[PDB]
Amino acid sequence: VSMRDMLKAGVHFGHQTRYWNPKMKPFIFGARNKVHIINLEKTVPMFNEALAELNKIASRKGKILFVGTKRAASEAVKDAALSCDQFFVNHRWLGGMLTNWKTVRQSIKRLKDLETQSQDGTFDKLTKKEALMRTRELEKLENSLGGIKDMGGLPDALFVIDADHEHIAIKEANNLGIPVFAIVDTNSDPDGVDFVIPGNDDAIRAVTLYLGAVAATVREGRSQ
Amino acid sequence: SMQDPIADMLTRIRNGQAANKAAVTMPSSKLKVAIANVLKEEGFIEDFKVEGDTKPELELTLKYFQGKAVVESIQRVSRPGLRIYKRKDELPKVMAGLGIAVVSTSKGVMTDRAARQAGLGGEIICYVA
Amino acid sequence: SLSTEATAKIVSEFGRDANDTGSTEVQVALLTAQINHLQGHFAEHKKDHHSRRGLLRMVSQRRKLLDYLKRKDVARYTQLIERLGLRR
RNA sequence: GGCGUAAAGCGCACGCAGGCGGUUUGUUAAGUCAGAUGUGAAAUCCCCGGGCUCAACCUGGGAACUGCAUCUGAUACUGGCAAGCUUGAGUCUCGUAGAGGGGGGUAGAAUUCCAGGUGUAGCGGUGAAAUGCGUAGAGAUCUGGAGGAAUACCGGUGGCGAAGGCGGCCCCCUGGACGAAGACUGACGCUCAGGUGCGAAAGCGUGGGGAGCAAACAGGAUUAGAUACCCUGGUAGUCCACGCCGUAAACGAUGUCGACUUGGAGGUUGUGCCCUUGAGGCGUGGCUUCCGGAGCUAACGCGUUAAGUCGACCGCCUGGGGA
Repeated sequence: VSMRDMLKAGVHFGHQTRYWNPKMKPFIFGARNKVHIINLEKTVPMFNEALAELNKIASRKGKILFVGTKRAASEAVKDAALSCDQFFVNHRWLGGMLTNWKTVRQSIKRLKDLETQSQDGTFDKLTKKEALMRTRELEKLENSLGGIKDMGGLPDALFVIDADHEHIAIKEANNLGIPVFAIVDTNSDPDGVDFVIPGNDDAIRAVTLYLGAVAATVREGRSQ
Repeated sequence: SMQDPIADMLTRIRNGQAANKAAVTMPSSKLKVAIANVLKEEGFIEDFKVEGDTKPELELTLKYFQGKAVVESIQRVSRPGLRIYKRKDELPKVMAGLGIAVVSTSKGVMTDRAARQAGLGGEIICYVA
Repeated sequence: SLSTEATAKIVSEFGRDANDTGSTEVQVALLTAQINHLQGHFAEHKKDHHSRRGLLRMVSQRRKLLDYLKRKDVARYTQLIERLGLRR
C-alpha cells in the first residue's frame, strides 16, 4: 500500500502504448520508452478502498474467491488464498464455474468422492488400469477444481488478477451480482469491475505485493 | 456551412454528455448565453463561463448524477428550415412536465412554465428532458 | 498565372495601398487580368477542358465579387466596371 | 417513413430564380406574442336541464365555431434598414509534391512485313487433331530497311483530377491542391428546380492511317446438333484531326456543405524543435489504406474519410410484372 514500496515493486509499469485501453486514461500518469506508466497517486487510494471493502466482506462472514491463472501469478494466488482460509482458481477457469454452479457442484462431488476413496477409502481394487485412470481423472479434476472444493456455494467477492485475462470470471460475477476486485492494467477493461485497482499485473513481485496485502486484510477481517 | 448555431450548441451538449465529457466549449453568442442561463437555472448544467473579448468562447460544465447523463434528451424544435411559434394556451410540456421547453418570449428567453405563468408565448427554442 | 510584377502593378493601381491585396477592386482586377491572359491560351488550346474549368471558376468568382460590390457601393462598382471594360 | 445490399443519391460539376445563413450595436414592429373590439347566420356537434309513459325525437340555456379584420402594446427570436467585427469565405508573399490538361519532338524493347546470307524438312496449333504455312526452301539464325501502336523494370489496398480518367523521356502553354509566417477585404457564404458545361467503351460523319489484336465472316475441329467455347485466317473497329452521340455494375451500389464524438497500425506530402547522434526523437497540418470502441443497423456491417449526434438545400422511392 506504501507508494514507495509500490514503486519499488514495479506497480507503476504498464503495457506498451499500442495495446492500451482508452478507458484507462484517468489512471495513466504518462509514458516512458513507449510503455504506459500508471499513476500511483490514483492507485493507492483505490487499493485502500478495495482492501477496506475486502475486510468488511471478510468480517461479515464472507467467502473470497482469488482468480488468477497466468503462469506468473498462479502459485502466488495459491499461497495467498491458502494463507487466509480462502479459495482460489489458479488454473484454467471453467466456463460457468459461477453461473453454472449447479453443474460444477457435481464435479466437485466427484472430485471429493475420488480423493476420499483414494486416500481414506483406499479401494486397492486396482486392476492396474482403472486405478491409474481414476488417479489421472482425480488429478485433472483437482487441477481444475482444487481451490473451490470447500467453498460450498457462490463466493461474496472475487479478487482478480489481469482483469483482461479473466474476462469470463468477471462477466459471470457481474451476471450474479458479486462484487469484483480486479488488478486492471493499462490494457484491460475497467467496466465490468467494481473496485478497479490500476496497477501492473504481469511482474511477479507486484502480484505478490497485491496478494500479501489482500491476505493480510482478509486475515485481520477473519480475526475481527 | 454553419447555418444553425443553436442546434450546434445542443449537439455539442448531447455529444459531450454521451462521451462523458467534463465540459464543452463553443463560440459564444447572446442567444447561446441566454439558453445556457436557462439550462443552468433549471439544473441541467453545472456552470457556464464566457471567455474572450473579440472571439468569445462559451464553456458549459456538464452535469452527471450516478455516472449518468443529467440531460437525457435535448432536441431543436424551431430551426431555420421550419420556425415553430406557439401561443400561451398551446405551449408544449416536455415529459408531461418533468422536462423543460426553452421558449423565446418578448420578455427574454425562459422556460415553458415560466412563459405560461407570465402569460406569454413565442418561439419554441428546444426541448430538454 | 500572373507574374509577381504584374500582380504588384495591379494591386498598386487598384488598391488603397501597396498592401491592400484583399480589396474587392483588387480581386476583380486580378481575376480580369488572369481571364484576359487565359483568353489567348484557350484560343490556341480549344480542347483544354481541365484548365477551362479553372477559367470558369475565375469567371464565377469575379461575377460574385462584382455582385457583392454592386450591392455594397454602386459608385465604386461603376468606376470599376468602366476602368476594366466589363458589362459585356 | 425512408434511399450501402430490400423501391429509392442525378455520372460529375458550374450556376440564375428559390430555400437557408457567422457575430455586435442602434432603429423599425413585417413575421411572432399579449389584450380589447367587431364579426364568425340559425340548425348541427358537446354540457346541464325540460316535454313527449321510456327512447328516438322535440326543446331552454350555455359552451363551441380552433377563423378573419381592426385598434393598442411587447421586442426575446426571424425579417427590413444603418454602422460595425473577424472566426466562415476569398486576395497577396515564399515554397512543395503530383501518370492533372493541351501542343510539338524524340528513345529503346518487341510484333509484322520487304530484300539478302547460312541452312534443311518440317513449322504452327491442340486435350488430341485438322484447317493453315513449307522442297517455288518454310520454321531457326544473321544483316539491312519500312511502318504503326503501346510505353517492361520503376510500380506500391502509391499520386493527381469534380467525375469520366491520367503511366517512357524532353521542351512550350496551362489549371488545381497543400504548407510556413504575416498583411489585406470584411458574410462577399452553403445549396440549387429549370439552364449550361465536362462525360469510359461501343457507335456515327468527313479525311488520313492501319503493325498487333479482333465484332461480322470463312474454313478445321468438338457435338445428337454447335449459327459457341478451342484452332487457322480475317473486315469494321481499335490509332490521328475535327464534329456528333450523352450512355455504363458512370459503384463507395453511400448528393453537397458545416459542427461535435474513445483508439491502434501504416502510406504519401509539407513544416517546426532539439549535443540534429544516426536512415533519430518529439510536435503540427493535407490527402490516403486496414482493424476496431460507443453508437447506429433487419442483419451483414459502417465506425472521426460514419451507415454515430445534428443543421441547410437538392434529387429520388411508394408491392412484383406490364415497363
